[PDB]
Amino acid sequence: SVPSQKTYQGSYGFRLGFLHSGTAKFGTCTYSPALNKMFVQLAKTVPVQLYVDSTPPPGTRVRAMAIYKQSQHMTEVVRRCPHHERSSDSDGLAPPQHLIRVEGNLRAEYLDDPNTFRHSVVVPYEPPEVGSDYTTIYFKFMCNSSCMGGMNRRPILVIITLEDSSGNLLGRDSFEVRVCACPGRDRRTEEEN
Ligand SMILES: [Zn+2]
Repeated sequence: SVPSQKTYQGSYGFRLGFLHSGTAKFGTCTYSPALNKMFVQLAKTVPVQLYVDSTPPPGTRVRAMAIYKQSQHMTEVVRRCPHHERSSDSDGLAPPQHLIRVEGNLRAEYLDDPNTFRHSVVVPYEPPEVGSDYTTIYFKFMCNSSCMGGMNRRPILVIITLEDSSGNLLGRDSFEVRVCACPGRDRRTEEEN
């Protein structure tokens, strides 16, 4: 039951943006508009902006979930590699098995789908700060794209869904991600083609 990656702006005109780096330090991440792909370093904070034409209702939620981009790997759950999963770096908030974490949000839910077993993280939707037209969410990717036993060099797509309090779909957008040692080098290389 591979999750959908169909872009859907929906009633609120939901879409992502990667124009503002916020507190992310230079060299830790870079986004390629041409490839709609974010390149980031292991465990470094990466800001992603949410935009809506109209503010959604109370109880609206934002979910982030990763899936493999390639057809032959889509049915496989994206998870932490064996090596990083057994590492002791977290107390008990974000499960060691989850690739994606949200940073700086006291209301993050780390979920494991009871049927598909897929991992995702959800936070309540919050409107932009006064004076801004976007909402920033900081993510952290806990494995390198090259991690053996994990992503194992396979490209992934991060799907962001806007949902109501019951889980109904309100909007969807996505972007490819590569977790690597030098985001800029890989972005330049991939843009060559
Ligand atoms: Zn790993």
